[PDB]
Amino acid sequence: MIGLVGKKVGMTRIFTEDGVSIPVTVIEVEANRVTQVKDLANDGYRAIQVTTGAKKANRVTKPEAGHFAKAGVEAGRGLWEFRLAEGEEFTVGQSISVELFADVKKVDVTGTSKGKGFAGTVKRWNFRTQDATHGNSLSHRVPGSIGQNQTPGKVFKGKKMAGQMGNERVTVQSLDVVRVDAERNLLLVKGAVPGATGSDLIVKPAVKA
Amino acid sequence: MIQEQTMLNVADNSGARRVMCIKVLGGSHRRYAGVGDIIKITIKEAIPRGKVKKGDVLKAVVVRTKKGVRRPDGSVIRFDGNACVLLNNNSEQPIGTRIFGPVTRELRSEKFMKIISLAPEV
Amino acid sequence: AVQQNKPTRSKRGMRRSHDALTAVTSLSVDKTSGEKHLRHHITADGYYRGRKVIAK
Amino acid sequence: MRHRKSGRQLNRNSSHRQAMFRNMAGSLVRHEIIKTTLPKAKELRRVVEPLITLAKTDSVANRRLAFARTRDNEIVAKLFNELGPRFASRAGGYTRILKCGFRAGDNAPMAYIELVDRSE
Amino acid sequence: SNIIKQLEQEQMKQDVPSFRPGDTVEVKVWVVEGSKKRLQAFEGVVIAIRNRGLHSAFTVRKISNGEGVERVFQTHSPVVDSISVKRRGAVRKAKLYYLRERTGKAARIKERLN
RNA sequence: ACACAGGUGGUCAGGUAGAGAAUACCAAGGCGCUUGAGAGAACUCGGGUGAAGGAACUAGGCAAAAUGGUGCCGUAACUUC
RNA sequence: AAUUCCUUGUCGGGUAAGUUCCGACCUGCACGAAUGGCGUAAUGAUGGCCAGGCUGUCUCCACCCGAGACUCAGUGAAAU
RNA sequence: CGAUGUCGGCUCAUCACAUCCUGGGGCUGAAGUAGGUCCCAAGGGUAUGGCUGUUCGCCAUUUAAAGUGGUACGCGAGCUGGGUUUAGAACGUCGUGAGACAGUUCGGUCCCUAUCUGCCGUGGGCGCUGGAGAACUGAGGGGGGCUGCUCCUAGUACGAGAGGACCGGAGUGGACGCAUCACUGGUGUUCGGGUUGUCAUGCCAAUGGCACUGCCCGGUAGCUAAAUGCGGAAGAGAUAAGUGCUGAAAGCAUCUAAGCACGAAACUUGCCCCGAGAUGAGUUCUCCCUGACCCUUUAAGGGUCCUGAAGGAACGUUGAAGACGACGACGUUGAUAGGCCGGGUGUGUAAGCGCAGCGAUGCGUUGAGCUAACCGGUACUAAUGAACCGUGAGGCUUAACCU
Repeated sequence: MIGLVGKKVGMTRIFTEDGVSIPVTVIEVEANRVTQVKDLANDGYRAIQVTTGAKKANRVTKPEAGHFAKAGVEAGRGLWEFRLAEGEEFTVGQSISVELFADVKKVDVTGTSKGKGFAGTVKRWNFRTQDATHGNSLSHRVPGSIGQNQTPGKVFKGKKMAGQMGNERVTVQSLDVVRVDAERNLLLVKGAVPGATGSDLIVKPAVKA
Repeated sequence: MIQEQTMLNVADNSGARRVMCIKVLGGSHRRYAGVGDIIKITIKEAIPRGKVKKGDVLKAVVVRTKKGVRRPDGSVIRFDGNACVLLNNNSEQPIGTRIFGPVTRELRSEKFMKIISLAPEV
Repeated sequence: AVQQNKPTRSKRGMRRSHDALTAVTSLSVDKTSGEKHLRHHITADGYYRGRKVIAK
Repeated sequence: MRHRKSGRQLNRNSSHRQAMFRNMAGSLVRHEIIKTTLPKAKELRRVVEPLITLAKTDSVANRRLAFARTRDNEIVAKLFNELGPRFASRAGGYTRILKCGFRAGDNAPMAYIELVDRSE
Repeated sequence: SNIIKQLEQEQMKQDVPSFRPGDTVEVKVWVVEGSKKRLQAFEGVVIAIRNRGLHSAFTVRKISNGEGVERVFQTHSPVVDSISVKRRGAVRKAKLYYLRERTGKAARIKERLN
């Protein structure tokens, strides 16, 4: 039954009686404003706009605001939509909380993975460094070969080369919920989710059991 | 780490005290050995009063390391150096009649029965 | 060869098509001086927002 | 990119960045407004602002404070005695920056940095 | 997000002492072995202690000759039963690392008496 | 070739430290390396610190590293003593 | 072996394995006593080997710093 | 032969299937457990150490397994440079000798400022038919497709006995990827303290400059493995080898012909990501623009009057954005960022003051003094009120309904 949007906000530890530290990702979920339920409005199916929040009244755009203008003239900070099949719904001014998961198990999350700028090689593709002695001919952090002599006359498509990390999401599927607290905005999930503290996270039930 | 050419202390009686690691056992492409794991070890000085000879290669279990353990109790436990127990070349389990210093209990395989039962370690 | 044939004069111009001369738009007019300037810098006559910040 | 570690690097070593902005802060106390490059104007603050905050609270004696720097007889006499009573009522915000185009083309970006209280 | 700054305080233990390097505090742990719940004491000197609040670090070393053991305990760990407080030490280093390579008569410290 | 990290007989010998014309700080005296300004990418030249092991590296323990002062004790085999 | 092709010979010492080394055997394609034959004090920024020490050589690199790089305003080449 | 650099090695590829290991099937001179053998199969997995300059080879230790091979027996404007193949000299030996030796021993040169394609990352211009914003759909692509031990089945079937199984769910490691700094190590030239020599302030104190961050010990933020967590699922579709039913050619028989179901770790999907320049530019929702005059062979132009939205950029405060761009929060209808204040972590009890001691120095007033990134308060400082682009309902045909 649908999914929710929130923010990573940090890494934390579970304090288990197994003595291990065990990471848990906080995931802070303000109640999603559910500003529209659709009735056959495109492609012959039913959907709901979940709406992550609102925007500051001094920094609003007209083509964004019209998507939420019946609920408020302050946009939504997330124009996310989900399929409606497990229920029948109508549009009201009551936001949905993490209580949506109080009887649910096993979830998947879309994050905002590691922004590293340049990323390089040793921290992009786990490359190794070449022999640093017998005299080194400007060849300490170099890949070795990138291909083979003359016959291909090209590098292969999908070769590992240096290139940035950032402007990416990543989706992680080995997660389950711990806190589900609709009074603390606290979802809390088992393990470490992609991205830094400011990463915006989308969560739904996983099809892998 | 407990890796190649590492010099070690033997937790076994009557022979010599110094022994050297040459490789890690069990699984593919193996580097480094943890506490409760198996290595192949050389008898570096032997002494004529022990049950093994100099330059022979035996099997041993890692029981102590200077970085020690951090997964079973979750908090780090560290030793003063590095030691292993020395197994009988055919019958397995420890070759001597005494084992020196504290010993692991984290390994579960019944081929180590008489060292995973040691009450002084719990 | 070091180059196989010299490049066409089109290629020179296609680089210049991404090399737009910064010339700046929308010049601000000062509230006390007879000068125009860039919105967040001082005028050549020592005024900013019509305030006399420096002598001339 | 090292953007989570916050702070402007601005040229050479922390010994020259000490000596130059300490010399230029001495010159700032003379003229109360200085023209220099826009990056230098932002880092000059880090010598001047602590010497104004050192005079923010009025307390007797201890004129030994900071007395290994800004000890020139033409400006040392303004420490506490003018750096206090010209800014100690405002509660911070001692200085403002204003850009002034470029240098001689020689296209270095220039700015004027002033104190919010100036006297002639 | 203030929830992190809540959770790092609302989990703090309420029968734990404040202690220093060179002290001996007789820490006890449950071992978590078998269904017959154990209790084990670890004897030795404190080499590092505090501060991170709930998260505070706490490491003890046996300093026995010729060989001994060093263990991390952490003052709010779920597996710690008690910190008992036994002896003091007169040491000024916040990390006792000059002692962490000693076990003989060079490892004897004054027990903070006057 | 050029206003180029070069060549280059002779004269002179302050103070603290040091054995010293080493080297470290300074006089008298001289100079600010005559293209610069931002940015704070890898990679790269040159530096600083480094877990748990150790030559397992390399045709070569190459390169790096340890040692190191300056007073006294002590000091093998081999020897033509 | 600073000399011996098949041949990485043999044994003792030795290494986890040694076409390494040292010693022994003579089982040296034509080593052999003034270019000597063989030992050998002293000398070695010395080849072949060992131990002891020490390590970013390595496992495997992690962070920190300057000066280039990057970007900008000016001066402005060569092979082709 | 007016040069197209080598063997092996480091480092990294790509393909074959004659399959080293994985899955399926039929035999065995296969009781059970197994091994070997053959018929289908290439997505996934495929040694380390030593001697050697060395492929190959041989030796050591192991593994699920240590595949058989192609590519100029791949990979030197990628790295190496021992053997090779010279500059010098030496041992053996032929010859009177210069000299020579796929005979031997040491010493010993790896230069280059990348073109067009490309590959990895990243922008700008045009077009989608009046201009923008954001989703949905999925034509399409990328990611990815191993394995020891241990439990249960069960000490059951099987077997005097020794010994001992299906099915495949679960735990736990290995290899290989993926993600994370809350942990734990290390670092920490934006923090504090200790200190050698000397220079400054006339001297001393005290504080600072210089000398590798001068030397030394801890360390926040930030980062990152030596630290931490997690995978490649269930199901569906369709197959070759192959197992069978029903049954004919061939009145019998038979698995194939008709008819049909099953059958693999591969294939088509499912999953996860990206994807409409998918010009084949869809579909939908949201937003913006509602002005005419004159002239005529015009899905077009000529003259003239008035006139400047949406959104992005500019502009500058700047972030958990960063090579530059690009992204993003905020911009006075102002917590976007400092200053000031406060808290958090780190450092460690100072100077001034008083006491003890001949003094170095110590103690106490003083849990002192100091301070950065961690995250709150406070408009004290700066992002002003604008402006230049971007416009005025947007062509033609057919079907329908109104006219």
